[PDB]
Amino acid sequence: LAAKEAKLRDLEDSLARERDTSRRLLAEKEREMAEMRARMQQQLDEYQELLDIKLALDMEIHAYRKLLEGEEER
Amino acid sequence: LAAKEAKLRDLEDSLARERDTSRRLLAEKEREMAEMRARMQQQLDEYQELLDIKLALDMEIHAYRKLLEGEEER
Repeated sequence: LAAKEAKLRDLEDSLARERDTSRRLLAEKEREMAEMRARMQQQLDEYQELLDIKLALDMEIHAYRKLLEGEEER
Repeated sequence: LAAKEAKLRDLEDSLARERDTSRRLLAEKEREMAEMRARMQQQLDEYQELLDIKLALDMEIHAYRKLLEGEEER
């Protein structure tokens, strides 16, 4: 037990340290991923909102076209 | 060294195992995050593409308005 009960101490220190480092790092990654997933959802919602505006404009242009067709028809 | 050179073996086994588990898990998280960042970029690009279409439609509607104003003006 000359260095055996001494090296076991240095093992448990660095095992505790690795555990701490990897769990804190993982914690950061999950926070960052959840922030990413939230931004992505908001972005899909804003796209859908723009698309609805776009499709309504397409319909207005159809209507103006029809009025113009009546005007110019020979 | 009765159990001291024996428990040091069980320490290095589980330290090697923790290292392996956390590094493979981290690897997955980074792959997943990079996939997320790629989708987010594509999504911002598609939004910008829709917005440009939208703004062109706004201009066409302005133009049709002007034509209609000339038609109806008293």
